[PDB]
Amino acid sequence: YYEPHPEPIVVKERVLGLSQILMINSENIANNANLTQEVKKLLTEMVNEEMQSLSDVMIDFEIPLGDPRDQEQYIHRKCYQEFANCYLVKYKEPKPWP
Amino acid sequence: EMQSLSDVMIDFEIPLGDPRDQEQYIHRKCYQEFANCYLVKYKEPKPWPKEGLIADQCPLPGNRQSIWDYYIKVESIRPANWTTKSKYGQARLGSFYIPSSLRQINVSHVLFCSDQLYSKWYNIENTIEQNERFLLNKLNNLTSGTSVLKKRALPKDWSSQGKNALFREINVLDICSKPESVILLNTSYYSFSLWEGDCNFTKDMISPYACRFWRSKNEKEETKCRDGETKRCLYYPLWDSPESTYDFGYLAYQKNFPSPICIEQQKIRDQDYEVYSLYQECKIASKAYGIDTVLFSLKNFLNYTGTPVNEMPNARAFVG
Amino acid sequence: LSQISDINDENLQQGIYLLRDHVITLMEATLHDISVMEGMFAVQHLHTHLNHLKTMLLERRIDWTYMSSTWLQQQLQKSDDEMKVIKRIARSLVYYVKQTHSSPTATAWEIGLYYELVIPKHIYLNNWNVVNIGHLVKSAGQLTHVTIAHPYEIINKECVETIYLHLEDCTRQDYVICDVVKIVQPCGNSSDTSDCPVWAEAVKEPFVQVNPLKNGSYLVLASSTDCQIPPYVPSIVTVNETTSCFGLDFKRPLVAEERLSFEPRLPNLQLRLPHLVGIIAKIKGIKIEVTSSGESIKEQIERAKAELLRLDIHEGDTPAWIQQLAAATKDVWPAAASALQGIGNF
Amino acid sequence: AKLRSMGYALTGAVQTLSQISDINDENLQQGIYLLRDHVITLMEATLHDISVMEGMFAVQHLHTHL
Ligand SMILES: *[C@@H]1O[C@H](CO)[C@@H](O[C@@H]2O[C@H](CO)[C@@H](O[C@@H]3O[C@H](CO[C@H]4O[C@H](CO[C@H]5O[C@H](CO)[C@@H](O)[C@H](O)[C@@H]5O)[C@@H](O)[C@H](O[C@H]5O[C@H](CO)[C@@H](O)[C@H](O)[C@@H]5O[C@H]5O[C@H](CO)[C@@H](O)[C@H](O)[C@@H]5O)[C@@H]4O)[C@@H](O)[C@H](O[C@H]4O[C@H](CO)[C@@H](O)[C@H](O)[C@@H]4O)[C@@H]3O)[C@H](O)[C@H]2NC(C)=O)[C@H](O)[C@H]1NC(C)=O
Ligand SMILES: *[C@@H]1O[C@H](CO)[C@@H](O[C@@H]2O[C@H](CO)[C@@H](O[C@@H]3O[C@H](CO[C@H]4O[C@H](CO)[C@@H](O)[C@H](O)[C@@H]4O)[C@@H](O)[C@H](O[C@H]4O[C@H](CO)[C@@H](O)[C@H](O)[C@@H]4O[C@@H]4O[C@H](CO)[C@@H](O)[C@H](O)[C@H]4NC(C)=O)[C@@H]3O)[C@H](O)[C@H]2NC(C)=O)[C@H](O)[C@H]1NC(C)=O
Ligand SMILES: *[C@@H]1O[C@H](CO)[C@@H](O[C@@H]2O[C@H](CO)[C@@H](O[C@@H]3O[C@H](CO[C@H]4O[C@H](CO)[C@@H](O)[C@H](O[C@H]5O[C@H](CO)[C@@H](O)[C@H](O)[C@@H]5O)[C@@H]4O)[C@@H](O)[C@H](O[C@H]4O[C@H](CO)[C@@H](O)[C@H](O)[C@@H]4O)[C@@H]3O)[C@H](O)[C@H]2NC(C)=O)[C@H](O)[C@H]1NC(C)=O
Ligand SMILES: *[C@@H]1O[C@H](CO)[C@@H](O[C@@H]2O[C@H](CO)[C@@H](O[C@@H]3O[C@H](CO[C@H]4O[C@H](CO)[C@@H](O)[C@H](O)[C@@H]4O)[C@@H](O)[C@H](O)[C@@H]3O)[C@H](O)[C@H]2NC(C)=O)[C@H](O)[C@H]1NC(C)=O
Ligand SMILES: *[C@@H]1O[C@H](CO)[C@@H](O[C@@H]2O[C@H](CO)[C@@H](O[C@@H]3O[C@H](CO)[C@@H](O)[C@H](O)[C@@H]3O)[C@H](O)[C@H]2NC(C)=O)[C@H](O)[C@H]1NC(C)=O
Ligand SMILES: *[C@@H]1O[C@H](CO)[C@@H](O[C@@H]2O[C@H](CO)[C@@H](O[C@@H]3O[C@H](CO)[C@@H](O)[C@H](O)[C@@H]3O)[C@H](O)[C@H]2NC(C)=O)[C@H](O)[C@H]1NC(C)=O
Ligand SMILES: *[C@@H]1O[C@H](CO)[C@@H](O[C@@H]2O[C@H](CO)[C@@H](O)[C@H](O)[C@H]2NC(C)=O)[C@H](O)[C@H]1NC(C)=O
Ligand SMILES: *[C@@H]1O[C@H](CO)[C@@H](O)[C@H](O)[C@H]1NC(C)=O
Ligand SMILES: *[C@@H]1O[C@H](CO)[C@@H](O)[C@H](O)[C@H]1NC(C)=O
Repeated sequence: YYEPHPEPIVVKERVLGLSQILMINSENIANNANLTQEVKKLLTEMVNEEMQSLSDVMIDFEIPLGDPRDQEQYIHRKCYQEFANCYLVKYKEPKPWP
Repeated sequence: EMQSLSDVMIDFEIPLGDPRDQEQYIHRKCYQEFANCYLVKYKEPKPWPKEGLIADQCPLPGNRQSIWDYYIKVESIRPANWTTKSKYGQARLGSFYIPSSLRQINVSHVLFCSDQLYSKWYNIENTIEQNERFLLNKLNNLTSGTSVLKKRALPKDWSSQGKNALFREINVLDICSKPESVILLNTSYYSFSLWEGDCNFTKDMISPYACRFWRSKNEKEETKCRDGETKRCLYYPLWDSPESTYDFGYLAYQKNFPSPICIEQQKIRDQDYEVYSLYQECKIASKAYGIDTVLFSLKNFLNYTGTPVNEMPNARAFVG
Repeated sequence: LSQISDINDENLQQGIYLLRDHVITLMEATLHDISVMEGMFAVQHLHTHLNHLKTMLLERRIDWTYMSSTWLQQQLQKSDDEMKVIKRIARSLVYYVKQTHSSPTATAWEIGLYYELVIPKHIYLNNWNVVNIGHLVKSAGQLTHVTIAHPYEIINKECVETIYLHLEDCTRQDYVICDVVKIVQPCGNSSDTSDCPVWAEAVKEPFVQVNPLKNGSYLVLASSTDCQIPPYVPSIVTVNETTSCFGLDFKRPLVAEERLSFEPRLPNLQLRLPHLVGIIAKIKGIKIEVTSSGESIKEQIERAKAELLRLDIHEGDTPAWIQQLAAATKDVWPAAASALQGIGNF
Repeated sequence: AKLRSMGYALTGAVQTLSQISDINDENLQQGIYLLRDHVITLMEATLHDISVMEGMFAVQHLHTHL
């Protein structure tokens, strides 16, 4: 005799493994939203609250790929997120507003 | 949110009948699409007669008003030999100009979709599920097998036999909030003027603001330049500028102070309108041809002009 | 692998293959909506997003906000409906969380996420669970329950063809996932069917088993008759009016509406058992294998013969032995049985 | 390829009721009984709170619900 089995059945071919790195930075978010120094403090409290809670229940695991610090895409996107619109200007010689 | 849910769930057959065959599915789909959508038919085609509109009841810019879209501003700087007659025809600079798109000679019907002309039965204080039942009953009570409303439903302006069962009557301040509504549906143009000259009212003939006309007439219209008759030249207007005051006519209308108000009627359209209900046509046609067809058919009729009326803002959703 | 596309290579095996280079993602870039919002409205929209990411990761799920669908589908080269199954069964691991900067007005964090995507070979939707019922046999005095050992656990039927599946190494990530699925044939006594083993086991008399089915019928297996139901062979029973059978109430079922069926129809099968199956099952005191579906008369007999011959006559239970010989002889030679039974009671 | 499961529609019969109240009938058995007609629901009607809110405050309240 028989009874229904409503759940699907999947036959495995293989498994693909991926590593994604997520980078968060409040200053980039505060600039686009035209925030004030009072609300910047709220943004900062709010983001730490959520991130810390996640940090507090997850132990570390070794993953057998190379160090991100050696990869171009990691170097290019970290320099951008920190120093994209930062410049240094040098006067021909020092002269102040008169 | 909806797409994310769609992206992890495969389909499953459930062994009941098709919703498309069930009354409650047909009635709640027609409602959610066409509840407050109506079609009005003129006795014969007749457009709004003038291109200039005197309407002092509305407060000028100096909350935002909808009629400010049609407000001619008085500018101090103009080009050389510039006249209103060149640009805004016979309109009085500092009042309102009605475009030729809202004054078409061949327009026979007006199609609108808004809940802002219902008589006192409708209240936003009440519950959605009440306000549904209330409308759903009224539309059943005011109809008989077709989608044509009974003359009782209309206001006394649009029909001799109207008793405001469904619709209220358009008032004097409605022009400020809902311009197109008035310009397309009013049977007669009524003026409201505190301009020195109208109805032969002379400054002597009067038998902070007090007894005074808002805008007095100057000698003539002129410009003057300094060897640069092209871009920047001073302009001298034919009337005064209301920028300083800007509340005069609005405060006058509400009667905070006495003033020489002028009002003149001009008949546009015959009081014999006919009004169809697109919610009642959806229910009736879906019993014969099935909802999938009727829905698609009536959704195209809302896009007859090229802009769909149901996606316009609620107060401005009136089309000829 | 050097590219996600390389996972579809035909001469790969069943294992874990890692993409060689990390995927680097800035949230500012991902969340467009916030970019155009202002003040606290921007702040509250981000809060909702960060609180949802946290909720997914606690359940070991993937939040597909931070990865393009078009990109993944283009690379994997799958259909719209395959992608839905792939995204439902994927699982996440958080392998580090690091605060990179901390001012009173500014912060920055990094998160390491590791994903494992099962790539399907085949998906099976219309499935049934097997339930072995068996058959009772009364042999040389002993009541015995007999069962076939089927080489499948699931029957599948998508359209018209029925298929018999044997699963191995299975888990549950919402759906059932198996490493090994072998397609088999049902049991029979022929070259084109399976040659399955048959188990026997001794049971206590009287035996009664009644299972109420969901559609409103009853499944019955019983050593004795009631309400006209034959004994020893099982059957699916239905009644037109409520009545008491085997000391419980068999109710009339509620009228149903007929829909398109997907019920399997197994092939029929005759099965010859050894003459003394009841004595073989009794002297083991456990469930024991007695034949195969497709065994010869000669092999079947030369199987408990030596065992059975060595249950010989003894000085200490001659009467109890003689009574077994009679019960064994009754169907073969009824005249001899009646004699032996007499010399027993003397 | 276009998947669609018959996992809840496999047996080729169905027992239906005309009212939820009918489930408590004493001479029913242990099985699955479906209510015959679908329940039709508009969210606008269900969520009262949003109706009286304005601007982005209305939008953010719906987001939380969805
Ligand atoms: C609760 O749920 C349970 C299920 O869990 C319900 O019980 C089930 O109820 C069903 C009714 O809906 C029963 O189905 C019916 O079975 C009848 C008997 O079938 C057998 O006999 C057939 C005839 O045999 C004689 O005559 C032929 C010549 O015509 C000779 O060759 C023979 O020698 C006999 O003399 C025979 O055709 C059947 O054979 C098929 O099944 C067996 C296995 O059981 C296979 O070995 C065969 O190969 C064959 O299957 C294949 O081929 C057939 C076509 O030939 C295909 O249909 C199959 O898919 C497969 O490929 C059996 O030996 C049928 O008479 C009866 O037929 C009705 O319906 C058909 C249309 O489908 C009409 O054409 C007929 O006119 C007739 O109306 C029907 O199929 C189930 O048996 C029963 N299940 C169980 C396990 O008991 C229960 O009712 C539910 N209760 C409630 C309250 O809802
Ligand atoms: C679109 O269509 C709508 C109609 O659905 C229309 O709204 C109506 O607008 C008119 C005109 O403003 C309103 O009528 C006026 O009401 C005035 C106030 O009414 C009170 O006072 C009267 C008594 O005076 C009472 O009976 C009444 O119960 C109220 O208490 C009223 O003063 C107006 O009456 C004057 O104007 C008419 C013009 O035809 C005239 O016939 C009268 O004799 C009267 O005298 C005139 O006074 C004016 C100055 O005030 C002067 O210029 C003129 O020379 C006088 N004429 C004479 C002969 O001496 C008038 O009745 C009406 O209430 C509105 N209806 C509703 C339902 O609100 C919109 O205005 C239209 N919109 C557009 C943009 O076209
Ligand atoms: C699976 O299916 C098989 C095949 O059907 C079943 O085994 C057979 O069972 C039947 C019924 O019990 C037996 O029938 C009898 O056959 C003999 C004649 O057998 C001789 O000739 C055969 C010709 O084909 C040959 O196959 C036989 O070979 C076997 O036996 C020899 C000797 O032991 C051995 O050396 C071989 O290796 C083979 O094993 C053999 O030479 C016949 O005399 C019987 O007649 C009686 O019955 C008929 C009909 O009622 C009646 O008219 C007569 O008067 C008489 O009473 C009978 O027909 C058949 O011998 C079996 N075959 C085999 C190969 O064993 C098996 O039971 C099924 N298994 C299960 C688990 O269900
Ligand atoms: C036990 O098995 C019986 C079969 O031997 C079942 O009897 C059948 O039950 C069905 C129930 O749907 C009956 O169908 C009804 O038919 C009558 C009219 O009868 C005539 O038309 C039918 C086809 O509709 C035809 O088969 C008959 O020969 C007649 O010509 C309708 O009024 C009903 O609405 C319904 O359609 C079958 O008639 C009936 N068949 C037989 C051979 O008696 C019985 O239900 C089963 N009992 C239990 C307890 O399950
Ligand atoms: C954060 O604040 C900045 C600074 O005000 C905002 O940028 C400004 O955005 C407005 C509206 O888009 C721009 O005004 C419009 O500009 C166009 C192009 O010149 C013009 O056609 C319109 O008539 C109107 O003037 C404005 O240009 C722009 N800022 C400046 C200084 O020019 C930004 O939108 C804010 N970010 C938010 C709300 O997320
Ligand atoms: C969306 O906008 C509309 C249009 O402004 C809002 O409707 C308005 O609501 C206010 C407050 O409830 C009403 O003002 C009050 O009306 C009562 C009754 O006449 C009166 O007793 C009070 O003194 C006050 O005037 C107002 O009547 C009503 N609109 C109009 C044109 O009359 C609506 O509340 C807004 N929806 C929201 C915030 O969800
Ligand atoms: C409403 O009607 C207009 C005018 O017919 C439609 O405008 C067309 O839209 C399609 C979109 O694929 C374009 O390819 C055409 O070029 C458009 N034509 C013009 C003249 O603009 C519009 O799509 C309709 N909208 C709806 C919602 O039905
Ligand atoms: C309006 O209708 C008239 C009469 O049918 C026709 O001559 C004219 O072309 C139409 N269009 C305009 C813009 O007048
Ligand atoms: C006075 O008003 C009447 C209204 O009929 C008008 O005909 C006449 O031209 C006006 N006269 C002057 C001098 O404004």
